[PDB]
Amino acid sequence: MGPVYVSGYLALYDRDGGELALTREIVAAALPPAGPLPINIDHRPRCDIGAVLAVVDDDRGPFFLGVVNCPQLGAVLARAVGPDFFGDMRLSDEERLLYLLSNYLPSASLSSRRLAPGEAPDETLFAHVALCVIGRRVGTIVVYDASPEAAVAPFRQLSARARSELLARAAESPDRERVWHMSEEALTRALLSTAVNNMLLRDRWELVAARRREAGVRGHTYLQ
Amino acid sequence: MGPVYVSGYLALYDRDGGELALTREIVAAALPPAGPLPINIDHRPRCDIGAVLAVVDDDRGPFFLGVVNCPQLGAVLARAVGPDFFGDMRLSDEERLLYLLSNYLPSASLSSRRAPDETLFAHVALCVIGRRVGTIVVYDASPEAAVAPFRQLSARARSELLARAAESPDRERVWHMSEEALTRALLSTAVNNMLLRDRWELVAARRREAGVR
Ligand SMILES: *P(=O)(OC(C)C)OC(C)C
Ligand SMILES: *P(=O)(OC(C)C)OC(C)C
Ligand SMILES: [Cl-]
Ligand SMILES: [Cl-]
Ligand SMILES: [Cl-]
Ligand SMILES: [Mg+2]
Repeated sequence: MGPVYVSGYLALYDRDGGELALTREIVAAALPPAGPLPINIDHRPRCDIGAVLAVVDDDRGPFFLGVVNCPQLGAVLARAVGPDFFGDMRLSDEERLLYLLSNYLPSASLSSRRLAPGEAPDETLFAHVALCVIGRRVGTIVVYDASPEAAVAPFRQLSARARSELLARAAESPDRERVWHMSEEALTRALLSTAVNNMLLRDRWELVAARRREAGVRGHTYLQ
Repeated sequence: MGPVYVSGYLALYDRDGGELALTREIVAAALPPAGPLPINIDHRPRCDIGAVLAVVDDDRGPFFLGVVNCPQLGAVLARAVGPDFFGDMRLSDEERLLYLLSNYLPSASLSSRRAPDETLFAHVALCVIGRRVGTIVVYDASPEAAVAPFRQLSARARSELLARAAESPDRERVWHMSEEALTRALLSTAVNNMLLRDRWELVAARRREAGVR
């Protein structure tokens, strides 16, 4: 086991309706987070598997870089797949993990505190980032990779400024070398929860492709 | 935890290709299965949650009725659903299990061994998509309700099915399983199906094939 990195937009300005929309003003008030934001699975409490290392206010929206480093995750995922799942392919442990995570949890969801009537946004606003199948906000696909620079590279419209600032802030996060241990039983439950809550979702792979387009990540072709 | 009943066609005559196709003669020789047919999740060993109570040779294909009686199954599925999934509904624990099973494991898959006789059929695995045409299942609180939605199931076959199932020795059994093992089996179902495209279209087609409305 070693750590893996995850990144993407947490929202895109002007791209959501109503209650979901995150405005430039809210994001400016919310950053930097008052404490580090954890990364959990499907908003479940007690199943943190990483932490956001940096959030940047890019021109198109707030963009994050996270680390996921739960030793048991690879084990639980590998035990779940049938014996001939990867066929003839030879892959490292790290690459199987990346493949399964990428496809089991291809999106992110930023969760915020519910503010009271007339309570102003501040740095306590953002609570956590949940990995999920489809986020409710436009363009909230994630990329996972074995290093931070590779995790962020696919986002073609991320500005260079914001990219540099992001990578710099992340390189000095307290959470950068942390490890999140969980029992296998707890992790298994957390992953099953994602499946059960998303079982009814229609057209999930077209929705994933749409999120990818919205984010500016080169679309996955399936024509060969 | 009263038991769960499950039913459906194990195959339809004249509808599968080659390796999957079951003929009438072969089916007639295979019934009645000469020992009880376990019900499991995805053909997994050490993962029995039920048994087939009867199979009948309906005009359209072999049709089964089973009982699933595994206390831990209800608990594992119910823990998994997020706190808003049922809206402002209040479901009983049994109605919730029925719903979640219905949608988590909507199909069945009959496995055999390799002259043909009553030992041929081995077990029935619950799954997301069965390889054979029309292998949807219905789950419900009684055998009557479990078989009701199959419009094309013959009255004769339905009556023979319900009567044999009412006499089955397995009808009151219980299958205690560890929550840990169950949670693994269910997670395996999700990971092995995660990449499946248009799953609910394939299920709707299975349903139409079985003659469910
Ligand atoms: P998120 O996108 O939710 C935030 C709007 C709180 O995740 C969904 C899939 C529940
Ligand atoms: P079943 O339909 O397979 C029988 C033909 C053994 O299960 C599939 C999903 C493998
Ligand atoms: Cl009849
Ligand atoms: Cl799909
Ligand atoms: Cl679908
Ligand atoms: Mg009913």
